[PDB]
Amino acid sequence: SRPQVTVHSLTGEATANALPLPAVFSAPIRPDIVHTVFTSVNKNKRQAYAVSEKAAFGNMCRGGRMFAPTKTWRKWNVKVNHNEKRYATASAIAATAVASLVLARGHRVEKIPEIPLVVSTDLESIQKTKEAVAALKAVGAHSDLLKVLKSKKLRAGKGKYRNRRWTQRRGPLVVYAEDNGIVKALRNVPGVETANVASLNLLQLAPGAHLGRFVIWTEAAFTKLDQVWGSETVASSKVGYTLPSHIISTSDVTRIINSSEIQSAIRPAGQATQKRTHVLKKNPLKNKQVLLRLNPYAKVFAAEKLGSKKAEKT
Amino acid sequence: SDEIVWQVINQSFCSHRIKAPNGQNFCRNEYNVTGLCTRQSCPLANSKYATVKCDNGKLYLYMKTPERAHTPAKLWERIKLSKNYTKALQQIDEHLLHWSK
Amino acid sequence: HRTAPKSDNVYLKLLVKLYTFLARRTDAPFNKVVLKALFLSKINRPPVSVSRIARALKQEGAANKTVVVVGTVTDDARIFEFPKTTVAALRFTAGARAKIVKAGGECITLDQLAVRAPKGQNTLILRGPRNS
RNA sequence: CAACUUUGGGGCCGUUCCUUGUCUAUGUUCCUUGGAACAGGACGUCAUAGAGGGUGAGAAUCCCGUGUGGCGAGGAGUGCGGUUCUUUGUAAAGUGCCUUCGAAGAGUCGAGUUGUUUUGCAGCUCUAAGUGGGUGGUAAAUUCCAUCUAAAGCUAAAUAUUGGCGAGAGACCGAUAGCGAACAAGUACAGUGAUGGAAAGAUGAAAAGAACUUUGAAAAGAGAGUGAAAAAGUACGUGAAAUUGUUGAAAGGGAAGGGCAUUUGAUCAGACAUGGUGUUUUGUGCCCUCUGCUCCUUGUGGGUAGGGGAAUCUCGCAU
RNA sequence: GGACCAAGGAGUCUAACGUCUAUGCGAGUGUUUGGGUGUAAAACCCAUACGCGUAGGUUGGGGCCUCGCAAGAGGUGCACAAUCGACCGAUCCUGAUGUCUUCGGAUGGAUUUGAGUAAGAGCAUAGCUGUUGGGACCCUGGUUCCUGCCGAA
RNA sequence: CGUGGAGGUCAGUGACGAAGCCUAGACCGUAAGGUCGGGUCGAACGGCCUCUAGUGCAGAUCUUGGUGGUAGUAGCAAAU
Ligand SMILES: [Zn+2]
Repeated sequence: SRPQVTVHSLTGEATANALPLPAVFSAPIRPDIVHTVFTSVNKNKRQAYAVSEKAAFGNMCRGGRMFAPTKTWRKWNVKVNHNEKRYATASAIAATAVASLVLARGHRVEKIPEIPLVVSTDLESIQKTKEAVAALKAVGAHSDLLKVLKSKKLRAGKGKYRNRRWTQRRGPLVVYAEDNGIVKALRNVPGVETANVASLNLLQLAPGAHLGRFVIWTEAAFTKLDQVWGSETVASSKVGYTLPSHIISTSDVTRIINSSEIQSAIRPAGQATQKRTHVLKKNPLKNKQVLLRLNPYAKVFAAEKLGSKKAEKT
Repeated sequence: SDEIVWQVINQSFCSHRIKAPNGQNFCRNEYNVTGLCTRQSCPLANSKYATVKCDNGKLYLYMKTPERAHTPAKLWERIKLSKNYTKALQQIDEHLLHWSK
Repeated sequence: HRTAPKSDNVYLKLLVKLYTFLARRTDAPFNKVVLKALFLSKINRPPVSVSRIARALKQEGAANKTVVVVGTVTDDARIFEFPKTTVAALRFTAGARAKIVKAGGECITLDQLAVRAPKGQNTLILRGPRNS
């Protein structure tokens, strides 16, 4: 919630200029909506499959037709409300700032200059792979890249021999305002994926519907994010779109609970675990101590021995 | 944001969290003092934090402030603990003065 | 019925935790009403038009009361004159939000409502008129 | 009549298109394991190349490629771009104004009937008009207005495509699945025919496929050997159950099974456990002292050097 | 109904209405026929249309306020319900001012009327489910994991 | 609880042995089941948060394959 972020050089140091937050990072983070949108968006790049039309006669039979011949007209793509999809992207963008989320997904960002990490626009003008990799070394995302590079494993499924042989983790995401050969330079290094600010792919944003991929920004892209999503000051550049509101202003509930004035208005609390009373029943008519927590007359009753009392001879 | 970050970590994927056969959860967070992944336990869900942790020989107290939520390279503060057991516990109580139990 | 929100909005569950701390630790029936209202479905949370809010502010002795809507405050252009008052709710349509702000009033969230009235001092709760 | 305005045809060389050909990065660096490093560790280089495949196991860097560009070759061709050669002969065309004219789909339209279709179509019979005809609204009604030119013809593109010729993919199936057919599958086979129609994938990295001796008609053996492995021998990856043989144990004598609980017999598991507390001896160091250097998150900080001392203290360590 | 054993083997998909729930927006809502874009069946942006919807009183009464130590009292009253209303449309009579000799409805009645007015709630997506139809669980017979809770005729 | 496949993650496991098989071996689960030892074996495979389904068998005189008894019996072109 700080106002501004120091841009960093390609050599990697606090450049004296700083940029205000684009207020997109103040968006509500709704992982339920990100999840529901992510399922339907992940269902988009799908090719259909089917069994043969006519190609005994039993589902139980060897070589017969199967039960439920899989037909093509089963639904493949899923229609999504456009504001809802934009809302999921906005929650993803706001989640990328936090970086407890980025560590919570699994990234090696423990030695990076700050969050959200912003580099100069000169990064865009790099057109060779080794220079851009050395630039990310100078940033400090080297450990994330080494994680991705070590993480190349072979797929456990049958889909290994369905052209999906290798698998590995995902790494940094570089956001540029404009290509100047950067997307060719980072194409060869694994785990890195670039994105114009106009697109900002949700699948690239929250992979596996887990919020907060490690995202690197260029300087012009970070300014351009205000153009892309708007603010209370800049309009939206999207037709009739608004960065959506919160239903609760303060993100911390325990701050509100422990503030001062709720703490004034509230009755005193219990022990925070219940003091067990009467864990076991001790019978009277024996155990004379629990007989004496009852009926204090019983002591002088036994003292006078009235149970054996001799009556008058009258 | 800490309770939002916590409910993301809890109800969705905490990458460090390991599920026991018992049902209990375990963060592989290197700064986590207890082994568990609970509300007090995740260093990711809490901005005031502390941890006894050893680098090659010497044991260091690691302090985490909300003041440095950004800049995670400069996040952890390091204190060299004494080899005197009593003195180092006293040092803990000093640096965690006015701090939670 | 529901003892919990069947929704999975995280912020909603945060407000449920806050108002369950209130409804345990307060003695006013207000926070109990707020907790029971937080569990309601979308059908059981009908929207409240701002026309109905102003018609409610036509009640006697209510002008210095605040109004609370567990639900959505929606706009209606059928009204012109809207008083300067304080409305707390879950959701605000931008038309109704501009009606409240443009009338000099105040658009409040329920966390700020709990901060202002922990015991529900001097309040009003309105429910949308359900038909189907 | 007044002006204007215009010229066509070749060539050639490029270009464009097709079909090709060729060139264009970086480790085979040390160690361990392994039959084999393409595995693991350490140190690297390339990248507009970390797609994919092969190479005795997960190969960016071994090879082919991949990526980026480059150089060709042979055609197609008017698409245009330059050059070059010619093209006129009262040649062809266009625009405005004036004058004089100003010709079009008949066995068709239509009508009846029959069948057919849900109004067309077909048959049979009849069969027109030329300010004509077709079609539709309209009415204050001896109506007005609208809108096209039938009975001659051609026409790219947007479209369909379970076939052909090719590509590229898959949240598809993984050998009873997927095509009937991963294999010498429309095969073997069956039917007189029309037709119907199977089963059947895996030695190994390399056949290195078992030299030689011997039994044995011959089939099969036994010695021997290859191989990392025949607990891989062309019956061959792995090798479940049903079922079979031998041996051992036990039980049974025309005995059926389980459940509980216990003995007996057989049998298995059963510390790499070996420490803590206090005291004491001596020695050592981030212990003490003096002299530094260095990183910022600049503090209740972090790293680090030199010499001296435990003679005294003190911490940790060792003893 | 059964010689045994292995593998295979039976409520799938789609369309149309319907409830519920979740989500976004909200009197609006719906990007993806299509165009632009692209790292290319993904994502991103969207012009014009179109679709569906929109276009008074009394009694209580959640609460809330005040007073009351409390108990309670008073006030304002959400949703919703009942009453008495009102009005619109209908209903059957009245049939005026006018009236082209058959036009006219003025006024006053009367009951019910109606998802009527008297200050909206919908649209879209997803999920689970109800009915119907496509071969539609498979071929009378069969119909594939556990536990907990509720549990008839 | 289990099964095939998919997204993310565990810089998860693996030729010093994955998966599979056997296990008069141990353990945890009320159970569905899961974990380990040992043996065999040779190249891939798992846990977690989600998605998706051709997702769970004892029967259907189910389909296909394999193997019994009948039985050394019937019987000798029952196929040669
Ligand atoms: Zn955790």
